[PDB]
Amino acid sequence: GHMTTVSTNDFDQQHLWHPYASLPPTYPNIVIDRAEGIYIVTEDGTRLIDGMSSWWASVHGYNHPKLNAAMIEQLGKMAHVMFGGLTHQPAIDLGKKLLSIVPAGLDAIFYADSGSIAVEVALKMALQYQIAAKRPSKCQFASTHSGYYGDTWHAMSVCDPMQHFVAAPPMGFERDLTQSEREALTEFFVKNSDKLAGFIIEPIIQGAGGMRFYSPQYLQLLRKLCDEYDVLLIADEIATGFGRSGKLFACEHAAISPDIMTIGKALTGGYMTFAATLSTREIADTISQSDYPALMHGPTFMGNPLACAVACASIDLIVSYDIEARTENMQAIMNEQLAPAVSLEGVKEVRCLGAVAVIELNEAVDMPIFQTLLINNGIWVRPFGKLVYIMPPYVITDDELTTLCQALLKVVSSYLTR
Amino acid sequence: MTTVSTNDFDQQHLWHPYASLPPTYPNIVIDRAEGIYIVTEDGTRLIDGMSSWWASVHGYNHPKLNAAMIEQLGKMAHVMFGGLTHQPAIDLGKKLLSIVPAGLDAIFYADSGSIAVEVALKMALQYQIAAKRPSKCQFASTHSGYYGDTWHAMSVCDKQLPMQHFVAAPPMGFERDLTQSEREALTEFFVKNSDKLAGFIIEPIIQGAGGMRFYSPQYLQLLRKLCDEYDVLLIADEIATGFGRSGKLFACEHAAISPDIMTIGKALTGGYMTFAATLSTREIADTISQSDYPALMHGPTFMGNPLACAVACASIDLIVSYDIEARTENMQAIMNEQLAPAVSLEGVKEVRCLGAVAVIELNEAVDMPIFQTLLINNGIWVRPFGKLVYIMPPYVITDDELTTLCQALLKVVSSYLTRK
Ligand SMILES: *Cc1c(COP(=O)(O)O)cnc(C)c1O
Ligand SMILES: *Cc1c(COP(=O)(O)O)cnc(C)c1O
Repeated sequence: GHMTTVSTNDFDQQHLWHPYASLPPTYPNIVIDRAEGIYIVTEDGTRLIDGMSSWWASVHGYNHPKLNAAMIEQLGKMAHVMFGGLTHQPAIDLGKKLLSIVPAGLDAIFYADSGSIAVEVALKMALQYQIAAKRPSKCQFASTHSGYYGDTWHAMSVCDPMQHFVAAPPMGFERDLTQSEREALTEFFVKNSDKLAGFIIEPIIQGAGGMRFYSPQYLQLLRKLCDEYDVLLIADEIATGFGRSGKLFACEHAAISPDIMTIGKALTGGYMTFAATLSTREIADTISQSDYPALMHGPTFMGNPLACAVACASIDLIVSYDIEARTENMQAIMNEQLAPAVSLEGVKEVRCLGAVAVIELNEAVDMPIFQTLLINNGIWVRPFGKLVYIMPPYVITDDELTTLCQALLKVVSSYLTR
Repeated sequence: MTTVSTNDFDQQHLWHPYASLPPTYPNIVIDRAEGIYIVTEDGTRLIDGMSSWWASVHGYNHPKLNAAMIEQLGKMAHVMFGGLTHQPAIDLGKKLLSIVPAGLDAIFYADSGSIAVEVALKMALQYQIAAKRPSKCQFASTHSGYYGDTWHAMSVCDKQLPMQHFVAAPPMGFERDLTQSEREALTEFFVKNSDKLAGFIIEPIIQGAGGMRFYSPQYLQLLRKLCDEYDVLLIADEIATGFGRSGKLFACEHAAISPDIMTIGKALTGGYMTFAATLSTREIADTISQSDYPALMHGPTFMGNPLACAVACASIDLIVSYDIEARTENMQAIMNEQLAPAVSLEGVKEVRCLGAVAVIELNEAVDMPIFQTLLINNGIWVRPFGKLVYIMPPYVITDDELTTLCQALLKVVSSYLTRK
């Protein structure tokens, strides 16, 4: 029985763009002062459980002592040094850690400033590879109809220049493919493979594209087709990587390895922008031994040592958790607590996988109404379209997670009153 | 005799910028940095003449940058910018609007310079669509520019990569007057093409990665007038020039013009971390915002990162505390005096200095393996490209440090040319 009204920072409101709002926005942004654990804290002292982990990334929560200490240790040596002609121990130590954990066969690492740049580099690698392999007709990309891979211009092109699309994979993590579905994908490759440098996909969970979960069988078939038809499989694990689907990398659900993989977000525990593009040795060698041996990208802050150092700490934490058990427990609690939402007339369905839960509504969320329910219930959630979803941090306790899910179910129920 | 540290894991597994894997020459392992120096794993200090690619303008391990980082870490390294804001974003924004060219009023924080450029181009396209000039859907630049390595930025850099429009590289020389023929050609380009152009993008005064070229403020003044008269947005990429590099805080100041859109980065954070911003006029922000597509269609996950904002506040406060014009005029004077004798060397074409940039342009491309073997023993780190041996030292460098750097550089260049 409440509505909470936040106070507008006039400077923000007039002068600063934010990702999904006009300038000025119709409704002001909430000023956050600090954060700790699973909580963000408003300028007035109100603590809110961040159910979003700051868009998938803050998987250890906020103000983590180990992450902070790792950042500070590196700071005392150097925040940054250029990577042209120079290297450093954080880059080396991170690289060794990554090669020890990522899907087998990935052997070369291109550090990037952001996920979208990692994707741009993945696409460039694939193009240069095919040119080096003397298959210059293989100059386009394919994806499924429901994907998302970043907001830079090349990434935009395979998000739902011209590219090629197949059906969105069928919804349902436990659903078996049909013969018709298998044949259609196969037919797509028979028809188009000579034009395709690569097929790019988010493995298992398609995020910004609709929070869709699909079968590992789809990925298994895709891997086999890419093998037989000489198309590189590019797995965008920027959102899924480091545990989110219930395995360390979502590719593991299918027990496949991609030719190229992008990672980011949870890589640094959400502390700072950073990403990487990994490839096989075959790709790195083929390019490197070609007429164009240099990979034609190089961000100014490539390899940033501070990002590398926090990433080492973040990976060590993930490995320490028993990430499969942790996320299995998260899934079980979110499913139990949120399943009763289906009782509500304006709810379509509820679906949980690993450390992701989605309450899909029948109609688009009216954001101000929903949010004016947020503060009074002690939580922060950011819907998109018809989706009210959470991606909580792996450090969340059972009691904290229960509090978050009970609060969310109260918010959704109260919202569906208006 | 110096033995530097190298690393077999790096050599086999880590890509470096625009490099093969493995590279033909190994990377030097850096352990730490302090002041103007980088320090190898074996303890060898090298003056970094590059400021880590234009950005480390206060040097390394600066106590005020470090303090800003530590202070923000105690509060939060990061929080999402969707529906939320924070004081570092606000305070940085206020600082920026106080110093940037007049008319810039709206700020889009970005993860990197390349993304800032991508966002600038998108703003310009959305603006023309909102203004009901949807034919204005292409971009122009000069030959010899550089604006980042992402796919849209690549297209304005000198079927699947989109076509754009180019004019001649501006004439070399900061003090050079334009000719009537040069004025007419540029004008003719606008008469011909302006109905197709959403914007004209350029690095003001100094064109960096494209050739370390200096050109006249008269050129930028003419371009601003043409863009005004022909309804083409002027996009000034100040990612490298911003915060003092050309001898003014922003290189646009040489021409006493303001762009419609400006990108900044690099020195913005004192080179501590990747971060950038795209600024526009109110007219652009409003016109989009009041259109059928009111939302600017970009949003990196780490947009507005508070840690980056907090170190950028500290970096700007430092720049404002310097007399940036006097500091860079003194740097120019020293670099010119110390490096001018290079022109007497067979295989040097010319030497040019402007503000805190010095370029020794050679007749032939630098043979990098040879060049590398002279660095360590002379106590400096410089990274040539093409035919160019250039430095962009930090604003904190002392007269004696800068003298040491330039005398060492002249010794390296001289020994390189006779070996080549
Ligand atoms: C977030 C995301 C990206 C983009 O990373 P940014 O850091 O926003 O540039 C790319 N791909 C996927 C799957 C992501 O979730
Ligand atoms: C460095 C630079 C960029 C690119 O910034 P990144 O951080 O490498 O993406 C864009 N424009 C200019 C003028 C620059 O110097």
